[PDB]
Amino acid sequence: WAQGREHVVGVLQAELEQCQAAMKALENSVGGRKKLKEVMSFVDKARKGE
Amino acid sequence: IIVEGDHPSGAGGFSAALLARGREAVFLRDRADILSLRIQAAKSRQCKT
Repeated sequence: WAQGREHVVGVLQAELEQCQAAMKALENSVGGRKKLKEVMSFVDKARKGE
Repeated sequence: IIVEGDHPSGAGGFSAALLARGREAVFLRDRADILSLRIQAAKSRQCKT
């Protein structure tokens, strides 16, 4: 169990760092953070019934 | 910069409607500059004669 804990922390945190790097790259790619926030509002809208 | 889109949805972080509004804004800008320029020309000395 301890072995699994120590291995899980590293595997999970590596996956997180990949995620954050990809997010910031997405912002810089699309333009302003707020523009990607607007498209995020539209996608959240399509995700609800609105 | 290039976009290669016939109807661009999101480029540089801007929505499809935002792009249309930006083009409309540029048209209005250019027409405003031309209009002011022609006003200054109509008030110019060269148009008095």
